[PDB]
Parts: sequence; C-alpha cells; structure tokens
Amino acid sequence: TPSEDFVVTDRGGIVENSHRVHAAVVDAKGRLLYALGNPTRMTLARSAAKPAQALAILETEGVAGYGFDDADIALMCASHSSEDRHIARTRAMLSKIKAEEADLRCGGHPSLSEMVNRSWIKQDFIPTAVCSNCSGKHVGMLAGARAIGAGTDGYHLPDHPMQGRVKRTVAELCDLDAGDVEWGTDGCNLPTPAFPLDRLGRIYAKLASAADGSDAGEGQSTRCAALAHIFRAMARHPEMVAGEGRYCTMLMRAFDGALVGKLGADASYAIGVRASDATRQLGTDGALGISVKIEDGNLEMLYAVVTELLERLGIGSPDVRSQLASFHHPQRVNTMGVTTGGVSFPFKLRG
Amino acid sequence: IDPFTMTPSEDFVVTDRGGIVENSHRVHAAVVDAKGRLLYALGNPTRMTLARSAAKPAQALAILETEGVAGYGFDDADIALMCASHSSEDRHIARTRAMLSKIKAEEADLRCGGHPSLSEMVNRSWIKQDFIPTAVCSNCSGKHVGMLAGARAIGAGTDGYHLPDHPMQGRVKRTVAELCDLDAGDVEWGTDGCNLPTPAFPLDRLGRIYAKLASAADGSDAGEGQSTRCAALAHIFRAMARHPEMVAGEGRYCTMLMRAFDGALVGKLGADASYAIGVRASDATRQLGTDGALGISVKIEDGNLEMLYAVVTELLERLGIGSPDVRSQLASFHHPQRVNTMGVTTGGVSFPFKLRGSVDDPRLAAVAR
Ligand SMILES: NC(=O)C[C@H](N)C(=O)O
Ligand SMILES: NC(=O)C[C@H](N)C(=O)O
Repeated sequence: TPSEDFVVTDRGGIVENSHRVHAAVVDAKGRLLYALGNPTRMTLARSAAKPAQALAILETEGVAGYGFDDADIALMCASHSSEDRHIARTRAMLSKIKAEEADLRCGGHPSLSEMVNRSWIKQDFIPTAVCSNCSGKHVGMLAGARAIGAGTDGYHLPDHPMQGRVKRTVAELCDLDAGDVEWGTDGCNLPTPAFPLDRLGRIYAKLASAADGSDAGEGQSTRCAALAHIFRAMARHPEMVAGEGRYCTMLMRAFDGALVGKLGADASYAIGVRASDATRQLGTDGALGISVKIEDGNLEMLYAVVTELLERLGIGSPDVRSQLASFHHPQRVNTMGVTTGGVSFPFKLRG
Repeated sequence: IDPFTMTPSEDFVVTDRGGIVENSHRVHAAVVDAKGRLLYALGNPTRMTLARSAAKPAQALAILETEGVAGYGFDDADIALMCASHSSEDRHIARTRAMLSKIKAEEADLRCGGHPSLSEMVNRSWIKQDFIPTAVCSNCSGKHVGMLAGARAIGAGTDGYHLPDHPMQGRVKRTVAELCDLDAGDVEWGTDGCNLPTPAFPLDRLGRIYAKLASAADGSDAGEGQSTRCAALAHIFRAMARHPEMVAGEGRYCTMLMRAFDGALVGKLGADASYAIGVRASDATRQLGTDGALGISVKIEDGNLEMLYAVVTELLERLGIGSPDVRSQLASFHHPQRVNTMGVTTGGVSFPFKLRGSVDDPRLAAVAR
C-alpha cells in the first residue's frame, strides 16, 4: 500500500542516484493527514528525540532550581555545530550544576559543520566531551541525576533513574506502551529510541499545540507548559539548536516562531507547526507535525525533500521559503563552474 | 518473510543500531563473461548507469589509440594515472606535471578544475596550509593530460579538447560504445565533475568493459597474436595492476584491492558509488562457469560509497574470488566500523541480497528492479 516515493538526482537528465522518502504529516492528536512512503516505518529518532529528552530533564524534581534559561534549554534540544559559543554555553551550564567536563559521559567527534571542522583541523584541535553535539542534553541529564540525588557517574546507563524517566517520557509523548519503543545506543553513548515515524511527527505536533495553548492562556497541564517552554526556547534560540548555516537554524529563523524543526542523524527530520492559515487549509483545526526519513540516510536529500514538502503543504510564504533555496535545490556545479544536473521530486503526497 | 519468494527488488545492504534498522540501500550488480553474457546478478543488472570514473580505462584506450601518442613515451605509471581517480597526493601532482612536460604543455592548458582531495589525509594537509587546489590537482588530471596529448598528436588544437565536438571526444564516444558493443544511441552523455563528457549505459556493459580488459591481459600473457585494440587493453590492465597507487592512492579501496590481488584483477571506482572489476581467468572464474575472464559491475542506487565498498567486498567473497587471506586486507571495508564517541560498537552492516544465476521454482519471476 505505501507508495513508491523517491527524490531523484540527475546529471544532464540521466538518473544518478535515487532515494526513498518516508514522511508523516499528523494533527495534534497524531491522526495521519498526509504521507509519503511508509508513514509508520520503524525509525530511530536519534537527535530528533531531543525535545522529548529535554522534557524528561525539565520534569525532574529540583531541576528548576538550577536556573537554566531559554538558550540553555535550546542547547538541551540541540545537535549543535560545536561552535565556540556552543562550547561556552555547555561550560556555563556545567557551572550552574557545579559539575565539570569530566562528569560528561558523551565523547567528542568531528564537527557537524564542515567549516568548523576545517578550522579545527587547521589548529590540530582534538574535540573532547564538551564539544559533543549532544553536550547540552548530557548536561541536562547530569543535572537531573544530581537534582534527585542519584549518582552522576552512570546517568547515561539504561538502569539509571534518569534514563528510566527518559524512556517513560518518550513512550508517553508517542502514546505508545513501553514495549512498542525499541532502544539502541546513540553516538553520544545514551540510550536512543526507535518508534513508528508518524509518532515522531506526533511529538512535534504536541510541541506546537502546547505553544498554541500557552499563547491562548489556558488551564494548561504542567506538561503542556513545559512542552510550550521547549518550543519557545528552540524558536527563540535556533542558533543554539544547530549553528550558523545549518538547516534547522535557517529554517526556524525564516519562520520566526511559526514552527520548530530538528534534525535526526542518518537523515530523519521533524517539524512542529503552530496553527495557522496553512494548517487550517490542510484540514486541521490545530497544530501539525511533520516527520521525514530518507531510507538510505542522505542528509542533502533530506533537506531538499523537507523544503519541497513545506512548499507542497503551503507552509510559509514563497518569500519565507526562498531563504532555504540552497537546500531545496542543492547546487550541482562542477570544478569548472558548469551546472551538471539537478534534483527532482517525482513523489506525490497522498491525503 | 518467505525465502521462496525473494526478488531482485529485495537486494539490500542494511546498517543497524542494536539490531534496529538504521539505513537501507538498494544494490545492483552484474557479473559477465568476456563476451558480456550475464552470469550472475543483483537487483537490475542492466540499470542505465553513469559510469563516471569507472569509464576511465575506456577513455585511456581512446587516448592510447590516438595516432602519434605513442611517441610521447608515456610509461606504465603514466597510463595508470590516465586510468586514475587519484588522491591528489604529491606524487600524483608530480606525475601530472611530468606528463605535461612530455607533451610540452602547461597546467594552464588543463580544462579540469581543482577540488577537495579524495583522501581525507591529503585534504587535512591542504586545510592546514589554506591551500586552494588547482587544475593540476584534479583526480582526473592524468586523463586530461592524455586527452591533451591526443589532441596535440593529431593536430587538432588543444583549447577545447574537452568539448563534445572535438575529435578527441568523438573518439572517446565511439570507443565507449564499441567496448560496450552498443549503438551510439544506446549510450547517453552528460558532463562530469572534471568537465568532460561522461557516459551512461546499462550496468552490465560496464562489467563487459572490464571483462574485456582482463581478457586482453590473458591473451597477452599467453602470447597470442592480438589486434592493436586488444594489445592496448592488455597494456591498460597491466598498468593499473602494476601501479595501483597511481589509480587511487594510499588507503584507498582500489589501491588496496589491486595490491591484495597482485595482478589477478583490476578494479576501479566511479563517483556516486559505482564499481567495476575485471578478473583474469582462474580456478575461481572456472568454478563460476566461464572458460575465460570475468567482469563485475556494481551500483548502489542512492550513491553511498561506504556501502559500495562493503558490498563489492561481500560480492567477491560470494563469488569465491580471492583467498580469505587476500580479501582480509579489505576487512575494514567489508564490515565498516560502527564505534561511537565513547568507543562502544553500536551496530553493523548486513547483506540481505541474494545472488541469482546458479535453483528456484520456475514460477518465481526475477523482475530486474
Ligand atoms: N544529531 C544526532 O542525532 C546525534 C545523535 N543523538 C548521536 O549521538 O549520535
Ligand atoms: N571518481 C569519479 O567518477 C570522478 C569523475 N570522473 C569526476 O569528474 O570527478
């Protein structure tokens, strides 16, 4: 039943590569509104799960006492580029909980920004724990472990109360039983979840619906309040969520609060869209969630597809979306500056 | 699922994290004999495919068959560079300059452009020095010098040697079609990263080209009288196998593969994850059911290079080509490391594809896809 939905690159009209696309567009309750490919594909959310992990952090008893601010929370939600400012905020968050880099249980890695990495290579810099793109999430989990008086040495271990909280919080936001979320080990060495792709879109529709309810002044549950805070923090500090030149940062800056978006490693993407004229035209009375997976893991194709999807869905104005033109139709020019090909989207959204 | 209803559309290489599927990649492959007969396949063995740099031995043949080129005294290592996607190591740049000197041309005459090195270790050196690579650094620089050489030798004029209407490119186009045994209209052309025309043709015909390279080396080694074309194909095989480090560079798959096999085959990468291998006749080829040389071609549909090298190494194991000792020099490519930032292995690579050729119910259709 799932369609054969591809993004296709060409050289002079000749097919070069093709990439299978899965996508789910869901309403605030998770009802499926549109799809590409298999919208329930079992999928490792990777960093796209970080807002749910941030919720588990913020709901931990005592964490409020550390005084994390909106930018700090954004870093919790981040796959950052390890820019100097991300490292500086990581250290500033460590000081708030009276911890040090040696307490982190994540490891360093080449930067997610090629430009940052080239700067590191030029200076013989070896990245350390504090440079991890997940460093904000790890400081938050350290904070939560310290807050309830758990040991900090193994805050990252599955049998630690902090991961118990994380596991529970992910299943709850997905509206799934414990047994329907699978877990492996992330690149930062935390447990990391897999669940049907549509449930990733459900998380982000719940983020945006919470922001909507907070804007509207309602008897919001504390959990919705915290989801609303996470949404506001990501959209207020999108540079913390990724970095200069990064899709997530340029996307959220372009939309100036109308949505949040977040990358997952190996080419997953999630967007939470606040209710707008666009969502209403799409047939829902509330917020909307979008989740996308490129089957083979290609990031360049992910960003192209996501921006094409936003265009198909009518989300944003043409002028707003044109800020992402370089991601939507990636450059295909050779060493002599000649255009050799392009990218095409032969898929069709099914309602 | 069902082992008795498996299909080419299910030929995948798959990565996992703790057994949970991360990515999956469709595989296409063709294994052919020296006449192009299809012996084994994965996916769609006739997929229209841009050969990219895997066409370079065909381009090198067109260069070497250009009347007058023999006078320049290009040697075996020069020819291997014409066949190369090199790493832009200093020796590759130096040999490019040496070849330019042999034809009395200049770097300014190259019509290819620089790019980040194909080797991460070379590229790191460049980054430290803020070096901007130039034409002479192109991974295709040996091919371009050969094309310049051919243009000069025939009196054609060098300024547009890379353009489709230039005789050197007419010669390339004719030569590719001839080696593929295709009519001109069954080969399509686009423009490569190095700014030359680049061919696309059915994937099996890429294996056919390399089958012919290996077949020519067999005839040469055995002392058979050969056509000028077969003699030239045998020289190209010889050059690549004797100077595999010119064809790629240190740490590169093609180099390690050809060193490991020590003359038994040649192999060559094409950009966006194609691979071609020409295998001299051997006990292994005979057990696979042919009395001559063999060619192999592989394309990963989505273009992932790491998956290409794993698949190609798995395919050699499945074909019984090599020894476990020979192929174990390629172990790092065969099963790519999946180690996280804290030294913990998180997953791995698996090969749920099924070679077809020689078993199933006649009622199982093998729809190439
Ligand atoms: N951006 C990412 O998905 C990072 C991922 N959570 C990792 O640690 O590997
Ligand atoms: N390896 C490759 O295919 C290189 C390709 N011929 C290019 O133009 O760069």
